[PDB]
Amino acid sequence: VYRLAQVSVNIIDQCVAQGVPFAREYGGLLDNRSFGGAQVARTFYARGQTGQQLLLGAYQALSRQIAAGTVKMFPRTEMLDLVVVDGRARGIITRDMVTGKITRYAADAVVLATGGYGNVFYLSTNAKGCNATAIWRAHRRGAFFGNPCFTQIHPTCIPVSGEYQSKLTLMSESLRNDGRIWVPKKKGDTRRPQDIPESERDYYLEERYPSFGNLVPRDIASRAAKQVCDEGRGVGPGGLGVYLDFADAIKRLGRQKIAERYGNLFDMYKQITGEDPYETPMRIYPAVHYTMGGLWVDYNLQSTIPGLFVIGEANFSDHGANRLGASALMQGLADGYFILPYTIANFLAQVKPGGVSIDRPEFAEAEAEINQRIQRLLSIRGKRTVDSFHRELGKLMWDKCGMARNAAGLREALQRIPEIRAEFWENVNVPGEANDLNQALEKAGRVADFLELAELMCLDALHREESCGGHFREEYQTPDGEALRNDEQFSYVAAWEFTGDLAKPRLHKEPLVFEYVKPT
Amino acid sequence: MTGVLTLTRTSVGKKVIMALTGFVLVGFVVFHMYGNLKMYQGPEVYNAYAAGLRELGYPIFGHEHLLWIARFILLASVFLHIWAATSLTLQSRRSLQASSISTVRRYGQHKRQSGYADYTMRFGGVLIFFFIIYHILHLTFGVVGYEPGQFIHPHGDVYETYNNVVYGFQNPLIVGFYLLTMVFLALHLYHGVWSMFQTLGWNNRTYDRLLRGLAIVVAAAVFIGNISFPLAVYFGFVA
Amino acid sequence: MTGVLTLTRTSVGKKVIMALTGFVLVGFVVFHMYGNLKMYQGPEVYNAYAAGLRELGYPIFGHEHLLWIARFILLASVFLHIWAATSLTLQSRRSLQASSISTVRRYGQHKRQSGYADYTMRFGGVLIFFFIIYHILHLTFGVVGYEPGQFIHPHGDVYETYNNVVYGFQNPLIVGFYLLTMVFLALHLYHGVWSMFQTLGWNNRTYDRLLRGLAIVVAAAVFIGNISFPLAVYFGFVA
Amino acid sequence: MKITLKIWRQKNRNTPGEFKTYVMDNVNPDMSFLEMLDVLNEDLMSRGEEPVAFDHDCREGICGMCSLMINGVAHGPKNAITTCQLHMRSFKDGDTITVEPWRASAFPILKDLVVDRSAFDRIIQAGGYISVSTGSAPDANTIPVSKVAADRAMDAAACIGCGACVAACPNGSAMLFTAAKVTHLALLPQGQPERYQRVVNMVAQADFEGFGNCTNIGECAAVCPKEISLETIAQLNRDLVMAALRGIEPNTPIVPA
Amino acid sequence: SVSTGSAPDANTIPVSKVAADRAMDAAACIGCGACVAACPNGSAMLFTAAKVTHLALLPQGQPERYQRVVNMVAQADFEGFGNCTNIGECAAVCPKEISLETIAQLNRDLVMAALRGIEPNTPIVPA
Ligand SMILES: CCCCCCCCCCCCCCCCCC(=O)O[C@@H](COC(=O)CCCCCCCCCCCCCCC)COP(=O)(O)OCCN
Ligand SMILES: CCCCCCCCCCCCCCCCCC(=O)O[C@@H](COC(=O)CCCCCCCCCCCCCCC)COP(=O)(O)OCCN
Ligand code: HEM
Ligand code: HEM
Ligand code: HEM
Ligand SMILES: CCCCCCCCCCCCO[C@@H]1O[C@H](CO)[C@@H](O[C@H]2O[C@H](CO)[C@@H](O)[C@H](O)[C@H]2O)[C@H](O)[C@H]1O
Ligand code: SF4
Ligand code: SF4
Ligand code: F3S
Ligand code: F3S
Ligand code: FES
Repeated sequence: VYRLAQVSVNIIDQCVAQGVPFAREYGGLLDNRSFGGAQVARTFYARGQTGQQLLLGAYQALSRQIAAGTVKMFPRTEMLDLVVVDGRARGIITRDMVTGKITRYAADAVVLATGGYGNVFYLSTNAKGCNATAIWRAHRRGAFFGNPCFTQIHPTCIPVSGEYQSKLTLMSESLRNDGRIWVPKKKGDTRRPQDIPESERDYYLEERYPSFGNLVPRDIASRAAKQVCDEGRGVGPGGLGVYLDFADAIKRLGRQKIAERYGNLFDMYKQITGEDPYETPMRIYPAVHYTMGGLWVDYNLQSTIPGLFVIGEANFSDHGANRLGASALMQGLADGYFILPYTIANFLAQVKPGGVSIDRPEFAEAEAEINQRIQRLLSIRGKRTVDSFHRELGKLMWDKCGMARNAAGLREALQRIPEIRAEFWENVNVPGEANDLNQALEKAGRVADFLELAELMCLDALHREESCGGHFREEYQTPDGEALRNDEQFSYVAAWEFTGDLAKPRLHKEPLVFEYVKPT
Repeated sequence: MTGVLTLTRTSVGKKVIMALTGFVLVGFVVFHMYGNLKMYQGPEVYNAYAAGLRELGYPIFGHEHLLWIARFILLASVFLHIWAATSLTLQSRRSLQASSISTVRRYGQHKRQSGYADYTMRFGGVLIFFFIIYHILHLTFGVVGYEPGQFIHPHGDVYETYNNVVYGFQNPLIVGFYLLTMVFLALHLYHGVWSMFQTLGWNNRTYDRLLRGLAIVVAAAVFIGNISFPLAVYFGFVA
Repeated sequence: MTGVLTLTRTSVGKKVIMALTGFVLVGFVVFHMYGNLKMYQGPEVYNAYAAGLRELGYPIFGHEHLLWIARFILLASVFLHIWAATSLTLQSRRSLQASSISTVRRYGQHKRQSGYADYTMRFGGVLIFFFIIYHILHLTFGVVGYEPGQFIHPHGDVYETYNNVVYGFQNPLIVGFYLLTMVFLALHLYHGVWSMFQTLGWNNRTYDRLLRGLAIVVAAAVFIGNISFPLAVYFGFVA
Repeated sequence: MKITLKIWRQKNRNTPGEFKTYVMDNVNPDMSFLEMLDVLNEDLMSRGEEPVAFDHDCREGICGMCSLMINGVAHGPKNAITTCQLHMRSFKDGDTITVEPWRASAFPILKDLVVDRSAFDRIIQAGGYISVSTGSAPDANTIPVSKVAADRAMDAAACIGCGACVAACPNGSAMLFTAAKVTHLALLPQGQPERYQRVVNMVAQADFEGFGNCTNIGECAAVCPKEISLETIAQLNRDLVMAALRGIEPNTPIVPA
Repeated sequence: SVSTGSAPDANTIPVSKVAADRAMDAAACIGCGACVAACPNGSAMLFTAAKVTHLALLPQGQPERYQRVVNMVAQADFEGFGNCTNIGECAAVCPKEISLETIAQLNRDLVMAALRGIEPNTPIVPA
């Protein structure tokens, strides 16, 4: 954490030098803004697409290196396995997503920067293609999963219009600083939300939770929202949603200033939903946003497997049990720019370059495993689609291993996950051929990895008999609803080892000592 | 390292070359319409203008010297213009050969929103090339479109340009060809007067409407004059 | 967001507009004095100059075309000049009205040390406006200051400008009006020829003296010529 | 809603494609266009047919994966949005929607609606960057960038690389994309040292990749999801004229790997 | 428009000695208002020109100079000052000998801003 905070300044210097169009003041110097709940203005931003400009700067540097010949880019190519030779991660097995070709690449070092696994819950704010295939293959090859149950959610997300949708668009969570969360008191209300009188509006998070008034933490508010939607309200197209109303704010504050604060958000919401939030209440619903978990890495960003380095959201690293705002971009840029170039050099200087080619038996075994898996997936020809299984898995994980977790629910999920996995491997329909642009095959492989990863997620959530950050257990909570840590018995990082049995991974505790920031 | 000739290396440079040559050709077209506006003044005024074009700056310049300089500049401008237009047309054609439902269709549906300034520019440019060839052969040399004994060549310092104009637009086929070429030249100007400012980068949000209006004015004036000439000659207003 | 037309929004932009229009008007005044200097050559040369003003580049440009372009440019320049001058005069009057001992006095003992340019410029500008009106009515149109049977209007291409000038400066009231206007126009040039460079920012310590000397030279030449014309006509040197 | 879809179906680059007709009995107006394509894909899989392949990652109009020519307009009838941001409420019951990929020589078609857009990557590789290495950057506040210049550079930099400008351009030109990147880098002081080279190189790359020329038609700005103006193209034109005045010669083009 | 804490190192941007001397000549304006008083039009052109020239001659005032001059000039129009007839009495009575070259610099800046289409902002209303 100190290394990340120390190199953030170099991150900003590098981003400015690369031409990232950060916001500027009228005097020519950089402009800072404050996040939600932050007491300092330490955030540098583009207008509303800071991540886009940061990734564009990184992509321009990558394009410069590709033109220089130092970097070989392989877009539309998905790594399907990790080749570990003589105990070191000595290559990968990939599939071309256009021609279907299985290729073997050998290297002296392997870096996994494949992002988080927030799509194990089917409904999430992540991109459609986000998966955990690379990190799960590495975990099966010897890498340890550090706290796989650590998942962050976003409180304000545009809900889904039906079972077809799998992506919840992320709206800014400052929208709760100027809106009121409610649902109609009657379970079935055909009236327009603006026509519903104030006395007939169940203004929960205000009737309940009088403390933290109008600034309830995202976890408590979102757990209340999910409980309300699970009780059955029918407010959304499928009943999954809550009215974040802006009517009283528009009456109180100037509509011009409310526009100046939330114009882009209201325009995007009106585009997605077709409803103007200036007249009708907006609808929001929680969705899983981030995964602070991932492969355990040491101070050198190296996993349990020598030569395998995990950076970004794919490792556990610096976020603990809850990722602060603007820290995932900071962590990714720090790992890429100012940490991994040192630690990978440290690893490589102690080993001999070359010596491993793609004709080794390990590459052949990994390629045969990948080909057999692909052929089996294509040959099942079941009656169910891949997205059906992914939806079932995500619904079970969101109900049982979501924002509210308990021992009975986690045990039920641990019973159900193998059943869903068996039903997938016996009754899934993956049409098309392997040597073709088969998107259903990509989805099938990703869901096949997700079905195994979710069991480990539930096992880790069951093991951690405490509440910390995003991980919440109902048995361990303060009367106010906050997380209740057990620092005496659970002050460690849980790294899980693949033992060949999916239901019995081996737990390795990495003790946590705090010499500077004392736990409280 | 070759200097401004690097413009020939890029398609944007060819477009800049076309912008400059189109500046020259638009100036010539406007001045030509202004000069031909003297047919309504009378045969004496028109022939005086024709003679004074060759006797331009005579006390200091020799006969036809400035006119030959202008002709060479016009020929260079039009040759560079046609060369760059052909190169860019072939490049944009090659840019659509691979992905196209047919050799005459790009998409099964392509609703256009910003106009049709690629059909008009190219087709009208081919038409203007053919018309320039025919017009030089018609009014400058009188070797086409003329009955025998109707066309009088410049004899020393006397000019019968008015007689050539009057006896030129008698066959309605010539009048129709001139009118069609004037329609496509009006489209050419209406697009290119603004497009040549945009091609050199002399455009922004504030002056975009001003340049559009200037292009409209130039195209309308040139079209009106250049369709008034042959219609008036054929209908008997100029005789 | 309007472009150059944002000059009308500020008083400094209005003074920039006046600087440009005064550049145009100073050029016209110098050229007009130079043209009117030909009356000492004789009636033939003066009438030839008057006729050639209309035939400016006749073999290419139609009769009075360049003259009408110049007239339109002059009218636009003088209208913008008078509009900006009125706006800024009213602005300064408002700036002085609130804190003032009287409506005719600002201070008890205000001592000018950098000249009286405002008084001379504004009063001379009003006088020059009235004189331009009376001049166009006097020598261009002959509808004022002429006994019946002394003004010959330009008929065809023969001009009697010399006769009009000779019969124009016969009444001593007209001669005195012209002389007074020439004095105030001399003051106007003496200030404004430097003031337009200073208003556009084309001035510093090195060139301040040079621009002041240029303004002095321009004002002196224009004054000398424009008072030589009516005095010579009235006293009999031009007849 | 009942919706008829004439979707381009192409097996691969070599195989010629054709329009296939698919009738959707029930379409939610709130359902997105890509969500309707997904529902059609599930129906095809249930019926045993081959699902329609299309590019999509973010479904937010930011990444630029989605690339569909819907009813003749890139990214659908509504402007300033993407295919993922287009929802079926923009259409009417009984409508016929023609779904197409990008048609450009430099943008090969790989599947039904998927298109190979690596020519944009090679245009970026040909100088669409600032040649600053890691660790050499000075302090972030050393060079002052005016707020107006930063705003214009962010207007140009907000380009998702979708390629709809090439698709709607009658010449199949990458003028808007190249102009956006050139304007973004040229408007900042960090992009000055190599700007007049960069534009030339980038323009040359667009010529080498197989894009057309700019007739200044303006359909690119009409269909641009991020409302990138033609002022970017004017800025590129000014930069290229100035570089030609400096005798700037394009480098060797970026050859595909 | 620079805030506290965001300033870079003092020696980062080199300002030439002649530019610093001219900017100190313009910046040495005590705001007495004698320029308005001696100006026959009651104009604040010397004061506004001195501030505009001071900020325009330094690299730190470059990002917002062409706006600033317009705004400042507009404010002088809104506050009720006259126009500059280039009389020069203000420089004659100026305690700090602010030259008329400051007014020429302001005129150049305003012309260049008009060429850029710079629109004056809403005027500063008295509290
Ligand atoms: C900076 C370069 C300067 C120019 C250098 C090259 C040009 C000059 C040298 C080459 C030409 C030399 C020719 C010299 C004599 C020409 C004059 C002449 O012979 O006069 C006759 C007229 O001759 C011509 O008409 C000659 C051809 C002139 C017209 C050429 C048209 C050029 C069009 C250019 C623009 C093309 C389109 C582009 C713009 C839209 C008079 O009539 P006649 O005696 O022939 O009558 C015959 C009676 N039976
Ligand atoms: C770029 C724009 C081009 C100009 C376009 C508008 C101008 C043309 C259209 C409007 C004017 C109408 C033109 C028609 C021809 C008029 C001239 C004509 O026919 O000539 C007569 C000449 O008459 C005139 O006086 C012509 C008008 C010129 C006087 C106006 C002077 C204007 C001064 C402008 C500057 C103002 C002061 C500012 C600068 C200090 C002949 O006199 P007459 O023998 O028929 O006399 C009557 C019968 N005895
Ligand atoms: C004297 C007559 C002509 C004039 C005044 C003229 C004027 C113009 C102008 C001003 C442009 C815009 C250039 C730019 O945007 O940078 C243009 C474009 C064009 N002209 Fe011409 N032109 C003339 C004759 C021709 C001829 C003879 C041809 C070829 C046979 C032609 C073909 C074109 C083409 C193809 C374009 C645009 C091509 C593209 O942008 O891809 N024109 N013309
Ligand atoms: C013969 C035509 C005229 C010429 C050559 C002329 C010339 C000039 C010039 C060069 C300036 C300096 C502008 C500047 O400092 O930027 C000026 C200022 C002025 N002119 Fe004119 N002018 C003419 C007609 C008029 C008329 C008709 C009026 C009155 C309606 C007038 C009123 C003024 C005023 C009031 C100023 C100064 C206002 C100020 O500096 O704040 N002028 N003149
Ligand atoms: C005593 C000196 C002057 C003499 C002898 C003189 C003479 C003449 C004559 C004879 C004309 C008629 C020619 C014509 O209208 O085309 C004329 C017109 C004119 N004069 Fe003057 N003038 C003098 C001073 C001025 C001054 C100081 C101005 C500027 C304020 C001026 C502006 C004009 C204008 C605008 C016309 C009309 C031009 C036109 O109609 O084309 N004159 N002058
Ligand atoms: C009446 C005379 C005019 C008509 C006769 C002339 C017509 C000849 C032009 C037909 C096309 C050939 O034109 C030729 O186009 C090619 C590629 O398109 C250009 O080729 C060059 O520029 C293009 C980009 O524009 C790049 O591929 C590369 O930099 C280089 O090959 C040549 O510079 C041009 O000479
Ligand atoms: S310029 Fe616009 S249309 Fe072209 S790729 Fe970029 S965002 Fe897409
Ligand atoms: S007189 Fe001089 S010091 Fe006083 S306010 Fe005016 S410019 Fe400043
Ligand atoms: S539509 Fe085409 S002509 Fe240029 S401005 Fe866009 S690439
Ligand atoms: S003295 Fe007055 S007229 Fe202008 S130059 Fe100074 S404010
Ligand atoms: S899917 Fe990313 S822009 Fe549409």
